[PDB]
Amino acid sequence: MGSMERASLIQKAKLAEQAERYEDMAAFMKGAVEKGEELSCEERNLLSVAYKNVVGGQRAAWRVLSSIEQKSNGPEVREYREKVETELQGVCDTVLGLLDSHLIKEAGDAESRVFYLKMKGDYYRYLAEVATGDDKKRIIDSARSAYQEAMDISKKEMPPTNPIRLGLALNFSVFHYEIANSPEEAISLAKTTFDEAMADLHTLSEDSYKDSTLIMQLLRDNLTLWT
Amino acid sequence: MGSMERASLIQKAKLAEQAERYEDMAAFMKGAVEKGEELSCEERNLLSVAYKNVVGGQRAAWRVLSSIEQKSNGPEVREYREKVETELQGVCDTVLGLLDSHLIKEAGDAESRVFYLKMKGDYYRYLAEVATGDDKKRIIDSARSAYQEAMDISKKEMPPTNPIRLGLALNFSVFHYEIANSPEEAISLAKTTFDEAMADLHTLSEDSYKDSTLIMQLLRDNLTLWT
Amino acid sequence: AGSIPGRRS
Amino acid sequence: AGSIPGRRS
Ligand SMILES: O=Cc1ccc([N+](=O)[O-])c(N2CCC[C@H](O)C2)c1
Ligand SMILES: O=Cc1ccc([N+](=O)[O-])c(N2CCC[C@H](O)C2)c1
Repeated sequence: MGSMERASLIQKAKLAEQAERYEDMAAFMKGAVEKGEELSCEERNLLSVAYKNVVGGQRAAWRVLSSIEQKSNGPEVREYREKVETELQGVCDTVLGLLDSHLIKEAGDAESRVFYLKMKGDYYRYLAEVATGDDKKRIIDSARSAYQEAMDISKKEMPPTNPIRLGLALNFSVFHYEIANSPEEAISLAKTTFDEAMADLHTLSEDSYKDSTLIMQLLRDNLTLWT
Repeated sequence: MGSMERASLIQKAKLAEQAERYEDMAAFMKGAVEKGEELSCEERNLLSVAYKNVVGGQRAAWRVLSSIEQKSNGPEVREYREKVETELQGVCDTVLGLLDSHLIKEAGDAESRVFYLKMKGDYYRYLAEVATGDDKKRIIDSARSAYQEAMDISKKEMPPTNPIRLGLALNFSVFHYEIANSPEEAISLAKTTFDEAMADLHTLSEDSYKDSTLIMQLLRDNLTLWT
Repeated sequence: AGSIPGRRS
Repeated sequence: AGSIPGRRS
């Protein structure tokens, strides 16, 4: 996307979102990142929406195919599951590569740094969902390390109701429950996150209250399913 | 897909449908067609489902972008609408090329020939939706000619409740209403098709009755919106 | 209006 | 269970 203006790539990413063309949206946002400038808050959201939709479709397909393959336990189901898996891994590697070259290293404010480290944890988590054996172990530790650095910054630098802090805690709790075989850690984190946010709601405007309570409900939903 | 067995391409198309990976499904079915053998009834359905989903997503995106572009009447919205339009045209040309090389010429039974000619009318109709001016005229006549040959065969060779005959009439009526500026022809065709099917329902098994009445309801739904 | 949906085998 | 949906800007 090297010949397109940065501002045009951003404009086209917004149009692609409206048209539900998420692969296009991700390509436009990759082009925008590769211009080398830092991303604004809105632009970071566009990058995340684009890739979350792309990898979300891949994960759903991988789960369908993995379930068929397990039931069957010709080569076609395994071969096709492997194809989808390789494509998913390629998208995760692309996102991780954008974060490593050079979004994280240039991110000095807490909001941007926490956002990118949460993304790094998420994309290693998606790699971990399809990994097997020893490579699973190092992938899992990479996810954990990214989430932990993000958590450490968020606790020092953001209020407990900040939506990025809340979403980070939500996703790290999912990591603990689904990836790390640590359901007690997942439950503890979701409970403490919810309780500390509830005690800070009194400080918020009506609009911020809505933003924070929406994510708090997701924490509550998980706690209900896990307990 | 030249190195993959025909039977494996068909198997992978079915898996891709279950995984909602319609671009993959279309590529597998294109590979199967290019093996050069005629397609069975089930295989024809797989080909149609794959491409209808691919072009359906493109048409929905084109409509979103065309509506934004008309509201605005920078170059970005037009440029992006043009990109989507060219991709849509490429998929339609691909399908039309499969039908011309050589599905239609080898299709001798009424069920296969009508099915492919209906597809030919549909894909020219999708080209007509985005065409402007004179090229619109020849595209419209190509759609009309394909639908008309299919209608002529279906009236000679199939009962009035046959689901392909019913779906052909439904789609040709949409062509008349939406493309050809002939709403009276659309209404007449839908009414006559519905009435002739209703008089033939008594001949059908319970399962065939369900198949036919489902499409008859679509004819009725259009008539309600058009009158 | 509505054509054959044709999205599901 | 459920992570941040994050599908809509
Ligand atoms: O399988 C067929 C299929 C799949 C998805 C879509 N879509 O709207 O995304 C559609 N539309 C688009 C054009 C309008 C039409 O009435 C139906 C059809
Ligand atoms: O934007 C995010 C997005 C988009 C589509 C899907 N999908 O299921 O297709 C998903 N899933 C897939 C994995 C399971 C997860 O709980 C959510 C997320």
